[PDB]
Amino acid sequence: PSTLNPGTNVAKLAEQAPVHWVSVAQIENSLTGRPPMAVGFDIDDTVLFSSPGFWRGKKTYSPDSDDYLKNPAFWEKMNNGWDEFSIPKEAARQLIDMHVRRGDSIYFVTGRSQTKTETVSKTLADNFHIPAANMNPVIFAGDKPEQNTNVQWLQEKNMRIFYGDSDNDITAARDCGIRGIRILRAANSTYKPLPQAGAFGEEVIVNSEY
Amino acid sequence: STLNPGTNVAKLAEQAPVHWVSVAQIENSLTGRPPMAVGFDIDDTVLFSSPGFWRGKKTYSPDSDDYLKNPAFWEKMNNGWDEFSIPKEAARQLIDMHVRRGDSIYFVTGRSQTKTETVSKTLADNFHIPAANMNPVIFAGDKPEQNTNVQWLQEKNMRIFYGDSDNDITAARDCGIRGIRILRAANSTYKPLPQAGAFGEEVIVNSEY
Amino acid sequence: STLNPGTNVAKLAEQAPVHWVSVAQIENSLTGRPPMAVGFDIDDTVLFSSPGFWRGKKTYSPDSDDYLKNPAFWEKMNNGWDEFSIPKEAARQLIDMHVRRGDSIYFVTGRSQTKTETVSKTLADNFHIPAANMNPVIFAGDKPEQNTNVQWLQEKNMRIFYGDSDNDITAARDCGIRGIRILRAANSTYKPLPQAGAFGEEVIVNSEY
Amino acid sequence: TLNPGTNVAKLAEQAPVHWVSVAQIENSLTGRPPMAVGFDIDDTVLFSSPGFWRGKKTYSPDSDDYLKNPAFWEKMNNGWDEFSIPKEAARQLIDMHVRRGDSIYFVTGRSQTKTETVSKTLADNFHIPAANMNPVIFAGDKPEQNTNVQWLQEKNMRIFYGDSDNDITAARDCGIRGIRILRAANSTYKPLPQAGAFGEEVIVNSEY
Ligand SMILES: [Mg+2]
Ligand SMILES: [Mg+2]
Ligand SMILES: [Mg+2]
Ligand SMILES: [Mg+2]
Ligand code: NA
Repeated sequence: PSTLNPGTNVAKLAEQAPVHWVSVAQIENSLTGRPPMAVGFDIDDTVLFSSPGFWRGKKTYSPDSDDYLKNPAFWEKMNNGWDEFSIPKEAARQLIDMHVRRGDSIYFVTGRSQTKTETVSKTLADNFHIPAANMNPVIFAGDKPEQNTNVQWLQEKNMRIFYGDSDNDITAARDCGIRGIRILRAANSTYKPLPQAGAFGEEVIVNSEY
Repeated sequence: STLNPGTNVAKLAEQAPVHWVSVAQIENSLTGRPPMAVGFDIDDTVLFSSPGFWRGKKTYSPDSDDYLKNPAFWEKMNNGWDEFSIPKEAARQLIDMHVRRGDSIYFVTGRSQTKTETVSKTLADNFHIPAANMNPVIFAGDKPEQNTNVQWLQEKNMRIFYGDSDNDITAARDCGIRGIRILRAANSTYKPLPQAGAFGEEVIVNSEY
Repeated sequence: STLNPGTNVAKLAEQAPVHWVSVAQIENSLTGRPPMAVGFDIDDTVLFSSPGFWRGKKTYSPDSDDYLKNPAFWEKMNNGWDEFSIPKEAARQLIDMHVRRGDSIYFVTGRSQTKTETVSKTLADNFHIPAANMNPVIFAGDKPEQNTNVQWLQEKNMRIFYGDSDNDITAARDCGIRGIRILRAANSTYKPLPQAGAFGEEVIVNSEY
Repeated sequence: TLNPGTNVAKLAEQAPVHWVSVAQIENSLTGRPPMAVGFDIDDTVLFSSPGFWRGKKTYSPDSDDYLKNPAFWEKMNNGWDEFSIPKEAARQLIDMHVRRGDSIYFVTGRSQTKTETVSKTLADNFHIPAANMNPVIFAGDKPEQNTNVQWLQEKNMRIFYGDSDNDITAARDCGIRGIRILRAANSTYKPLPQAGAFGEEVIVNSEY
């Protein structure tokens, strides 16, 4: 950082982290023969780049802190319209189409707070063309301290796979003994620092940042 | 078969012949030079504005790019939708560096002009630009009452121009000034992504965010 | 191709779907397991022996690979030219780890068998392998006086096999054991480079040197 | 540390280095009359570590003292390069300069010996025509020799290719163009230098 011309070398250029990368095709192939099942998807930075709404929320309710995340007024705006500014991730499209082909039941489990009304389910169904037969209303698990709110829902809906970008998404899957697969969080996300994908030895989907 | 394409060390270390530069190297290259005029493209250069453009398309032209011609879209985009635009860190670093030098900052955009705009305000607030170095956003185009980006670069005598698109760089070369490329983010809705360095120009590292 | 091809952030971040592992991860996966038999291919796995093959080609077959079938080449290659072979650091780490475990180490090669060989001594000296864990190099082949690689893997009951070639990995698969891939250096003369991970196998990171 | 993981900012992170290709170098010389250019030898045009490795194992297993043993240089300069592997990056550069009609010079820091077959090895491996070939130049700090810098000025070289920092500073001191070649990761000459540490041009994929 304090070096004007750091230069580089071939050992560093070729250096690789010991991560288990997988592709959508590889995941689909690993599911050959398996009958329809319940699968879950994280929302923020997994299927939607929702930073635009979280950014406006921060500037609007807590310019110098994260208190906006605990403000009921922020969640009202976020879950009822701000996802109109959320950009769908290509990696998610491919996964959702793949699961739709298998006839799998799709669930969305988010750490967002639950509000009286929400249009998130609709935005997800419309943007990813999810048939009514595979779609399920979004589950707002919320976020409590010293506890992982995702676990209860993964267990009750008997989800066999869970896609997520955060550590708590992956550890939740591990707690339930199911297959947790990591999605890369975009570099321009406002939710930092970026998590260390593969920090639990889990499978990480290549090029899933967009 | 092609389920596992694998890879090899030659592919892992392969590099494209690009002239990469850092903000600190740019600064160092300007040491001793007096304050000057510098310009910045806006979209995908200093602001990740795809959210607004994405909503604009889904709202006015779901199956095409016609929304880019709809005056109703531009009224919304230049008057508030940038509150949903994410400022780029690379830009922040560049702007702070130019402010320290006392340079005069200009913003040139190909966005359509509207009677009113709050983009200038959003830019000055998000990047904490002093009024001394701030200048109202300039909207360029092919229209009769408006000058092209080239004409604006010459008129203000900009010595450096930052941008993510090929037209941003060629304009700079056509004026004989220094054109520096900014990387466009992979999740931008404006695709395909351009080839940074395709003109042998300098490209700022890790400038995608 | 083109003079100034440039690049984009999607391409810069693109990753192949490969299962990378580190030596530390391999050791951890062996925790608690009693001493066992493991095997290593030789060329481009534990030794960068291209210098000997390069000189062989230049001396006996400048225009082809006919030297690989010349008895005169193998006499020199297995009795001294490996003094010019450079040990790989990835291999040292793997061998040191298996030595700490007390495992028996076997070296399997597809090199033509000669009446005498100094390769075994070269390997033992270079990787400081204790007498109890060292075993004479095994020359595998088609000849009626020798067994294939698969046969040796089974006969010695090797649980793991390290190699840089596709046939090294398929050999491990056929025997139902754990085949682990080592990257072949880009300056090796044995080309083209194989596609590490083409069989979904584990590939050791930074194992090109 | 067992599972360090990674993130996309780290995967796309680039060092601020000025990379160039042989084609871009050729293009920048468009229209220039034939000139003199120079190449370092070890890890620049030849992967000579095999011989240095054997030398080390034979005279200084635990150190680099072999680099000052006369017995080592006699063998290194008269035959061990038969095990030295030509670099493809250098092959392209040399062909490119030969096509332009430029004069090729090879400057090395290896200790000078009575006889040497290195010149022969280079001319044959890279098929350099007599009209462009010149005997290897052994530069040094001894009173009977000239420094690399003096040789660059003497022969009026306009470009110097090398993998080491001193190769680049030598060119800088002469006011000529110094271009960096990447040293192979399996070279025995460690640690690897930081290519670009002088803001100089660095040739892509030049490790092999
Ligand atoms: Mg998330
Ligand atoms: Mg732009
Ligand atoms: Mg091999
Ligand atoms: Mg050198
Ligand atoms: Na989550």
